[PDB]
Parts: sequence; structure tokens; C-alpha cells
Amino acid sequence: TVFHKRYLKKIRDLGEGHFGKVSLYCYDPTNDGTGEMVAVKALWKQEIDILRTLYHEHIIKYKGCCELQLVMEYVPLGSLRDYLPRHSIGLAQLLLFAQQICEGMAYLHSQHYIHRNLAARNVLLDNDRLVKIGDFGLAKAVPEGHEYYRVREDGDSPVFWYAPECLKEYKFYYASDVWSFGVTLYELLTHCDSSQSPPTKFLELIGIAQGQMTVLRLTELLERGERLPRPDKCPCEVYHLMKNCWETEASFRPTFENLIPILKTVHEKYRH
Ligand SMILES: O=C1C=C(NC(=O)c2c(Cl)cccc2Cl)CC=N1
Repeated sequence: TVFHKRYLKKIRDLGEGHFGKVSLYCYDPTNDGTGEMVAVKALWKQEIDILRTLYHEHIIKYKGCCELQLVMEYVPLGSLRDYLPRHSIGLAQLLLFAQQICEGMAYLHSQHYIHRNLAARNVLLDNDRLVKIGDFGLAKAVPEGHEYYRVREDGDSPVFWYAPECLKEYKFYYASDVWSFGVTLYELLTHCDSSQSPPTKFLELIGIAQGQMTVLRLTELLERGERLPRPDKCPCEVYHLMKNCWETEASFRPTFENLIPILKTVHEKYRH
């Protein structure tokens, strides 16, 4: 679908992820005064071409583009990062969010893509609190006959959601996305509390200032087996699952395909 900027009118700002800004716009090509609300991402053909080939209930829906800006579905409940501090959410619902992330991620990996920006702020919720994986700004196609994508520097990347191989070897495997999921799972269990966030907690792990974490210091701590702590009221078994996703060796981490039945089982145990 080719959208026309003439009938696209901006309503209000949502934010920015990979330096590209997202805003709520109204598309009214018939001038009925109500129109339909869409999300417009601006300032790149690969991110658009990746999202174009993706169709899944747990992946933000591509709607089209306009002369270039990305047009996606607008989701009213927003990101998990802002949603969790706002509401009283139970353990089962948090595990259901994690299960839905895994389903969306398993599908992404099936289409031969890696996300590389899997964090709670990049996961959105529709009206039925259903997961919608967003911000494909860092997403890449894993080359055919290759097990990883060679990263061109950690530059503007969420390093505190990254496995040691991404920082040390500049390698991004499907298993590197599992490590980020482990960190996202840690985020859900802290109810996305800012005082417990991964950049904040990792600095606290040694006792260094807001910007004293080097790629070497971070690599050595992760290789030494130092990990994020168990979030308050988090069941030991949900924490042990995060640790499995945080295995030093990439090949030893669970896959998303195998994490789904496990998160389904754990969700049932804590329900009601
Ligand atoms: O309602 C929405 C919101 C979207 N994007 C984000 O909210 C978003 C921002 Cl503004 C910054 C960083 C990451 C993300 Cl996912 C996409 C589609 N519909």
C-alpha cells in the first residue's frame, strides 16, 4: 500500500528508538474528519524490506510506506517499559508476555532474521495486552550457509542486552537474541522498574559511574559468570530460566522454539 503524505496529519509524538522518530498520524484520504490512526517511523530500505516479509500476530504489522517513511499499525497500550510500572500485573501475565515474545522470536528466526534490539522498550501491547515486537532498526538477515551475522561495531547498540560474543567477537547468532530475551525476561520480572534496569544494575555489579563500562570490562564480567540479580518476588525457577538464556557459550543456550513449551508450563503453574 502506497500512502499519500497530503492526507497524513501528525497527532502526537511516541518517541525514538534507533535515532528514527515514531509518531501517531491520522490517514484520511476521503476527508471524513475521523480517519484511521497509524504509526509513522522516519529516518533505511533493509528495515522496511525485513518488516515487509514478516507476518505474525506477535510482530508489529507493516501497513505500507510514503515518500521515505515507514507506516505501521498503531498500538494503543504502548511499550512494556511504560506499561508495567503503570499497572498491577501478576506473575502469570508476565510469563504470558514472555511466552508471546518467544513465539514472535521463534517465527523471526524461522524466516532467517535476527532482531539485535530485543528489550522491553521495543515490545508493544495491543488492546488485549498481546505482544507486538517492534524496532527492527537493528534487525539483519543471517547469511545463507552462515551461523552468525558479522557486527560492524557495537556503536549505537543496547550492549547491556548483549551476549559476550557480540562484544568480544562481533558475532550475532540466533542464540545472541536468546540472551537479550533473558534480559527482557529479567525486565518483566522487575516490572520494568528503572532502579532495577540492566544498564543501572550492571554498573552497580562493580560500582562504576554512568559511563565507566568499557567493552573489555563488560566482556570480562560476563565471561567471569557475573549476571543480573534475581528480581524481587521472582521465583527461583523463572530466574534459573534467565540464567539458561545467559549461558556464556552461545550453542548451550535454549532456542526460542524450545522456550515456548517451557514458558507455557510455568505460566500454568502460577495462573490464578
Ligand atoms: O504504537 C506504536 C508504537 C511504535 N513504536 C514505538 O513505540 C517505539 C518507540 Cl516510539 C521508540 C522505541 C521503540 C519503539 Cl517499539 C510502533 C507502532 N505503533
